[PDB]
Amino acid sequence: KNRAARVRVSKGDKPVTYEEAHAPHYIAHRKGWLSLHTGNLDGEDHAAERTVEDVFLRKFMWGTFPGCLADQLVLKRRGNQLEICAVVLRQLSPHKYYFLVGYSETLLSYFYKCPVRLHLQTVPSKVVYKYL
Amino acid sequence: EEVVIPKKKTWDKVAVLQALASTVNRDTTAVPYVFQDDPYLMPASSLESRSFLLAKKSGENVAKFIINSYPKYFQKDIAEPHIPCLMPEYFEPQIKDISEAALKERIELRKVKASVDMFDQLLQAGTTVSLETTNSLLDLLCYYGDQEPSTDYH
Amino acid sequence: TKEAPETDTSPSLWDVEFAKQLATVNEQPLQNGFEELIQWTKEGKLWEFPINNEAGFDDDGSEFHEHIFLEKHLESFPKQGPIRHFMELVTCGLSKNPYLSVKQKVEHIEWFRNYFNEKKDILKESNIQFN
Amino acid sequence: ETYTEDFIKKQIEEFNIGKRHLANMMGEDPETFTQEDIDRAIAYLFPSGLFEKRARPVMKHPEQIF
Amino acid sequence: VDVPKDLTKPVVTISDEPDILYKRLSVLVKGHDKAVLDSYEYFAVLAAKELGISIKVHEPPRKIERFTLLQSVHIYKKHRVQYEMRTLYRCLELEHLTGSTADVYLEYIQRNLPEGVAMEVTKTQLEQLPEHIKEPIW
Amino acid sequence: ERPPRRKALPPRTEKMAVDQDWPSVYPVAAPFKPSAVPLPVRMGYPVKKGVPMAKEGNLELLKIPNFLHLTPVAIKKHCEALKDFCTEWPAALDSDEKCEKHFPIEIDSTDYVSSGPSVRNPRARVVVLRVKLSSLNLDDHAKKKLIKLVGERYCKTTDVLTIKTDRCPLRRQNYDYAVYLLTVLYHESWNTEEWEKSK
Amino acid sequence: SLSEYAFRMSRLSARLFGEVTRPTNSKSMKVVKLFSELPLAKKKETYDWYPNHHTYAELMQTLRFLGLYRDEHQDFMDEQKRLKKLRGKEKPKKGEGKRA
Amino acid sequence: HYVDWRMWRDVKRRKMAYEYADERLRINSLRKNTILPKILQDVADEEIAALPRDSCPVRIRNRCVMTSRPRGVKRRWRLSRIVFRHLADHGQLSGIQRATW
Ligand SMILES: [Mg+2]
Ligand SMILES: [Mg+2]
Repeated sequence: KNRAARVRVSKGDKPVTYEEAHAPHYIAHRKGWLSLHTGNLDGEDHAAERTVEDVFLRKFMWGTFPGCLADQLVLKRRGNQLEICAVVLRQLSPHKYYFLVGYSETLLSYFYKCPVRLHLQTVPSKVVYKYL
Repeated sequence: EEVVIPKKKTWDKVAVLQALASTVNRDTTAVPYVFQDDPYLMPASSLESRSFLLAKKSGENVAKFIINSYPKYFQKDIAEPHIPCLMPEYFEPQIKDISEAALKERIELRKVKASVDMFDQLLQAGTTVSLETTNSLLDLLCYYGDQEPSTDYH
Repeated sequence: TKEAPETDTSPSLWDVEFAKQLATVNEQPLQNGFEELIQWTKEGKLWEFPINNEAGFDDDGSEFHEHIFLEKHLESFPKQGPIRHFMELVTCGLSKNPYLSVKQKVEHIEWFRNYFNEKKDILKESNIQFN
Repeated sequence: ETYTEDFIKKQIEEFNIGKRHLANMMGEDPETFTQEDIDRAIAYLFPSGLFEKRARPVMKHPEQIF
Repeated sequence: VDVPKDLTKPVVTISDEPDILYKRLSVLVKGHDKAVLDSYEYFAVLAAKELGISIKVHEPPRKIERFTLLQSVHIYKKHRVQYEMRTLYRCLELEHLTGSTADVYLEYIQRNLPEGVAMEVTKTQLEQLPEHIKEPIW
Repeated sequence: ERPPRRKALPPRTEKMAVDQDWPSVYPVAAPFKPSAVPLPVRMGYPVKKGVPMAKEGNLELLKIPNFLHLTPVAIKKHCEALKDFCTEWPAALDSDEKCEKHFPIEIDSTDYVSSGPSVRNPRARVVVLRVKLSSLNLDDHAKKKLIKLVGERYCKTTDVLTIKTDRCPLRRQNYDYAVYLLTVLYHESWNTEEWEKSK
Repeated sequence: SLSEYAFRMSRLSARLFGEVTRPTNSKSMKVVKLFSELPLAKKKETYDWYPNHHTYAELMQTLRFLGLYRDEHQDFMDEQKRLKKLRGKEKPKKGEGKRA
Repeated sequence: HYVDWRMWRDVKRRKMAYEYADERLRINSLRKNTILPKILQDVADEEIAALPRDSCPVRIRNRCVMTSRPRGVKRRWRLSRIVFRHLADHGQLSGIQRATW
């Protein structure tokens, strides 16, 4: 039996989001890619450095906003710009969100030497696609 | 037969962006652009407006404090063209010799206490300090009232 | 007004500080997205469009003839013989190299000038005259 | 999920109001904007390459969706 | 009611140097997603028409790169997972442009290049014979 | 907890008029914000007896590279502001044949737009120079000598000499080299050497 | 297998286009290939193959000690290491170990 | 802080090889031809053999940058087949999908 990135049926009480409810064979049929850059296009360079950056950014944001992220990040690259789109929860105070946005945007711009923006979308609770 | 080639048109690097910016007007339904465009994060009062920006500025200062405290972590330059503004800043004097030329650095760094102490040491050693260098020290001392300029943290 | 200002004279701390206050009166928060892009462009953070892949990189303002014609540097070497032939192959490769600066290509040639100078005794045993 | 009749009625009002914004965005007449123009506009504004068309962004009348 | 009375327009200065002449610009764009290339084409064609540029669009054939990997961490060689990367193309061919026009159009469309889409702009430049070649010196 | 939890304001799409200036809402490329886009757009493969997911917290809509900042109204307004930067193509050069007569040489260069921190691309340095040998003042001997010197760079069918240069780090250096090669080829072709009598 | 005219025209073209002019065998032509490209060790793919794991590890360790990064993994191994001290499975002193 | 001591040894080899690349290129050119005298080429043979062993480029190994796996690595991403699949199957690699045809 295949295992890769499959949430397995339980007793019908496990809430899954739309992203985690779709197995890998749907990545270009029902769900899209969580990162969009040019590295993996034909004749394009630096796929390796883009990949390492994505892995770091996903871990940095998970620990920088502990318990706030409601779903996976969407990493966007346009030219020199890096745009991080995060769906967060409405539990942490707004003051603390603004502090962390100013802190993460500055710290990441100096680390990867590019203009970095963080776009937060707040949800009251995790969006449940189905109960498995 | 002769063909007339048009004269070239030259503009600044930001001119095209400024032309596109003129076409749009302020969106009345939105709060100022500096704020996060989200119902939960949008400021809902005049006080929140000030505090939300102050929190964002505090975050930026904390990041800058870390960047300058640990330059090593932000010294890998992968940008082309190189971006000077996104590199760490070094505020400490790198010339440790006691000389007039080494003193000029501390005045450029605006180290009021270091410069005065070094100027005194230089004078005690008996080496010559140029009038221009002494005048530069007075400018630094007179402007700041013989007090250290504010810094991020000690 | 004054016919010629003291442009060569550097500004004093007071002049620098006063110029920073004149910036503050006009300082406002970014008003829209276009303004953010304009600020980054002026700061040098954002790329300048249309995209030029050599933006900010010039190979020390070297000319094409400096890269391609490197025989000027071979003058210290023998005009004829095996060393000349070998070096002609070295410079031919270097002339076809777009990844090296002119300074780096000269370093390669300079290293050979020293190596053969150290091995002159061996070269004389092989009936090769260097310098 | 059960969709009561009042909920459907609120969804219809939203479609009609949204339909007028979509015509305003695309610079067309709100009064002759058809469902085939809506689909063309949504395809341009929200380009999705997902092979399955049922996974692509849709803006249909609530009567055809629910 | 709160409308700016006057607007500062960006300064464009006509220089005293002759402008470059472009016989053709071939703006090839690569993307994993076809719908995104369709939207970009509609943008770039509409922009060209409003600026007076002559634009012809054609779709070069797509390229699919496939490679195979082992499915299990250890042994079970017969079982493989196969991955692919699809690169779709759209070639926007401008014609009879000038250096200034090309600069404006290219900046406008390149700034609006969507994430995950690359570009290769081949610029054919009309030139005149060098002065040295006009006649032989020997 | 002194007060109740902070309550999110209603979305500002409820304040938007149906005749607003939309380009003012999305002036530049930005991520899809469900609170700012006044469209009941749904996305997501529907569950059995279900409907595509709503836009709030919808990660699929966030993954799309939207064109909300490039509506037909915005594009026409944008281009009206950019007409001042354009110069007029010479009316004389109506056809390609007219271009070739007045401008025989064609220089091809390529620019590569990729996403990342570095703009550098080693393919951008290549310069291609094309010139038809009929546009050059070549006699019979010179034309024959040139075709022999260049080799496969010359195409008999089109009568075009293609000189590709990629030796130097920069495109400007490769352009100067291509022009230089054409110059020495022209003059060397005209020069007649004594050993040419052994043909 | 070339005429005198063909040979001398080929040598002129080689001089014009910057190619090897003297007669050179295939073995010695390697010198031209060696200096026309970067050595494999000098290519950015080679010497910058790995990410600087020191920078990442040290940065994220400092940010944890500063209170700005929560390392769930490091928290997990700090609780385990704490429960092993109460259980008596503590790391011994270096040099003064069980053996001697 | 590298994944293991093996990765750390490869990191040092890549560094030393980079430092000696020019010197090794120059000496090899002396050896890789029939023009120069064999006496000179013999001295060059000894000189390149006396350089530190870890400067030899053939000793570098393309290990997975995340897990240090020495085999099964895809050179374009520098990732092992197990780590690459983990990122691809979660939709975190731009444009990479499962192939069916
Ligand atoms: Mg199976
Ligand atoms: Mg090996």
